Amino acid sequence: EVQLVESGGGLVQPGGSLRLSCAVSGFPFSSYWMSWVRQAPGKGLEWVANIKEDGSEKYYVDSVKGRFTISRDNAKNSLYLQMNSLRAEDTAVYYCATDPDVGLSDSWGQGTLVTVSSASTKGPSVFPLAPSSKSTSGGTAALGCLVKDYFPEPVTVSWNSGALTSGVHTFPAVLQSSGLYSLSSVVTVPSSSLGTQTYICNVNHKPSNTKVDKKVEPKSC
Amino acid sequence: EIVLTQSPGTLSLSPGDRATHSCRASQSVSRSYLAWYQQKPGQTPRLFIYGASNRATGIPDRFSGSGSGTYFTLTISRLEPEDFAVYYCQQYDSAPDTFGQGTRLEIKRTVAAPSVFIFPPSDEQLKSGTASVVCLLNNFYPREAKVQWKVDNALQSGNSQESVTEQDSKDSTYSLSSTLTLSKADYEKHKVYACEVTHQGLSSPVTKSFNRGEC
Ligand code: NA
Repeated sequence: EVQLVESGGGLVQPGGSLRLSCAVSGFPFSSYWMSWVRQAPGKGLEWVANIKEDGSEKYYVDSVKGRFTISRDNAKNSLYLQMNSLRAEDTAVYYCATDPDVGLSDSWGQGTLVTVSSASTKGPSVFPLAPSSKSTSGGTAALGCLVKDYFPEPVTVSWNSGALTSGVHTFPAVLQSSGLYSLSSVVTVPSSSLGTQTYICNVNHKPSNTKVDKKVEPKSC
Repeated sequence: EIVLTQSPGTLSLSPGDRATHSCRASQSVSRSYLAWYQQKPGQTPRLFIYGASNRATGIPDRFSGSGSGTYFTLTISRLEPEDFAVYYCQQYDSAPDTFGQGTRLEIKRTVAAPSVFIFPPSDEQLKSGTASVVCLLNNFYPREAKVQWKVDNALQSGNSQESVTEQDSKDSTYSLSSTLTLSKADYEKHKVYACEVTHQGLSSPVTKSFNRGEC
């Protein structure tokens, strides 16, 4: 299988630096030009830099020239971006991206979010969302988890350890006035199930090494 | 730099329809160096077309690309509900290997009213001094919806936030969460918590409410 696996991103103080890595497999990496592309939250794709097969030529967008360096290690099938003098303007998901002439749809990495901020990592509080019995009126019941007060993005939410996917809606996070994120994840389920099936949300906030599993207990009169 | 300008900014079409995405370049680009990508929300872009007109691996036959010079298109010949995305063009002739600004393709469907649910704050949360009340609008279309919070029949302003899911890949509906944030003190001072929903699929606005403490 083709894979481009990124690491090295995350939270970083303004003025600081990060080293992004991208480990490629499943096609002849050393035969292609490679690039980095970034996407600020809510914005479009922006090409950042590229590099020739053998590393001997490379180009940069003006706003990063002199402070970002693209490099590659063909022996390790890996691409790198060394990023210095970071600013809020650099906050973005960063993708490694193969020359399109590779002709493979899955030719970019999974992305790594770089958040340029002086704030600390903070793990979420996870609270149950259970509607009152009196307010549950017909056949399909909603429940959820509120994932509150974390930083930076992202969090992942699953239900019943990935067993429950139908009817799940994990909302985009919202930034609160506090500067911390909040998200809800809900699932709709048959009312008939509420008695005989447990519903647990599994929340992972990798930036703070926080994992929480919360059992959501239904309400009855 | 070569500037790429995409049109339209937003395109909303039904399954079966032919979708056309345009990409104009400020100077001529060789066919060999124009790509198109599909990006789903929160996901890595996928390469769909390379060299102006070649399909990447795994790309269905309903996607095609064409053009030369300063005008290029991506076509979806027969739209499917899973095709919602932002589509970007990119030139890779000369650095910077610029992207266009994207065309957002949304899938049209027939009108669908939301189902509305309301969740009180948990006792766990109240221990911390804040109360979050959540209103869910589930599986509706179109996206536009008005949500109003009332507390003991008083309209709230400035203390709620909303977010919306991506379109469902099969049935093209949205869901929306609205969260009202109050102090614990404020929550415990009042009884009736209501979210009122206005949406074109409804015959009349719907209010979902609870009384604090009810089973
Ligand atoms: Na720039």
